[PDB]
Amino acid sequence: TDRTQEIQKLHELIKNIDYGMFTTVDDDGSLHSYPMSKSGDINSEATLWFFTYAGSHKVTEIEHHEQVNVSFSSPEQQRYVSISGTSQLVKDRNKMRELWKPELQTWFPKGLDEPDIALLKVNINQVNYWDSFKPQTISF
Amino acid sequence: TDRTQEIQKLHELIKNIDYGMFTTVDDDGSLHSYPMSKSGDEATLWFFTYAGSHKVTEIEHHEQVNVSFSSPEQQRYVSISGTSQLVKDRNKMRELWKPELQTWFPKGLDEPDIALLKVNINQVNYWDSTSSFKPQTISF
Ligand SMILES: Cc1cc2nc3c(=O)[nH]c(=O)nc-3n(C[C@H](O)[C@H](O)[C@H](O)COP(=O)(O)O)c2cc1C
Ligand SMILES: [Cl-]
Repeated sequence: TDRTQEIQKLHELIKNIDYGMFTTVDDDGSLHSYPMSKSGDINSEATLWFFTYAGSHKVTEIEHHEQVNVSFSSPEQQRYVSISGTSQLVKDRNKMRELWKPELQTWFPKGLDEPDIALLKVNINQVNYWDSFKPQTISF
Repeated sequence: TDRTQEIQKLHELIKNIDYGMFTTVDDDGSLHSYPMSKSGDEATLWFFTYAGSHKVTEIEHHEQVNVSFSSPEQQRYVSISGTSQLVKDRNKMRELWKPELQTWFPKGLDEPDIALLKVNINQVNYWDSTSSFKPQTISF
């Protein structure tokens, strides 16, 4: 598929940008953004994965408004990426085991035995990027 | 007071970051982000735009926006929640114009469709080396 090519393009775009800004909309219609660093590379599935505490303030926003945006800004590379998609909180044990890295101990002291540890998944719908003015678009 | 101070911290935070990612919500609930060059130095941000742009149509139905500023090199990530409005004031444009903007506005202030977006800031959330990267908040 050109799906493979699109997922590959997205990988090349964001692989070197460790933190993106994850934006939600809340009940009042306000938009809040949060620095987030994904776990794992994109592959096959056009899905991004992030560890979180289930009680993190962003989680209730995402629960009530699943449409989100994650942006990646790289002045180092003169590159800007807007990823629109839907996000859900999951507690999928297999995906957590797959994505866990010892480094996460700093934020999750009990590791996967933290009672409130969870994942935010982002199902990518559209990517717009600037490598300027009008973006290039990838639709998934 | 504390207010003028808060405005000063905000100034410290974004003074040396050139482009932010400007996020809006569309009529279908989806969120889209766009790189924008910030102009000028009030708890207000200003950006040049084209009045016929899609982002303007978005903000006309949903005025709440977010502007994020990120700089790994400066160890800081800033989320600015505000409301945006289209401004057509030629004096303010003159006041805010800088030569660098000719990249996206070739005829400069003689562009027939050039206008301003004013962002009234409601809340700033930031993560930086001063905060040991734990979330700090300023509210107006
Ligand atoms: C780094 C950079 C700076 C930009 N600055 C502006 C700007 O200040 N104003 C603007 O309208 N577009 C700017 N753009 C383009 C916007 O990101 C966007 O693609 C464009 O305004 C069209 O958006 P629209 O869907 O609202 O029509 C910039 C693009 C880049 C890559
Ligand atoms: Cl990736």
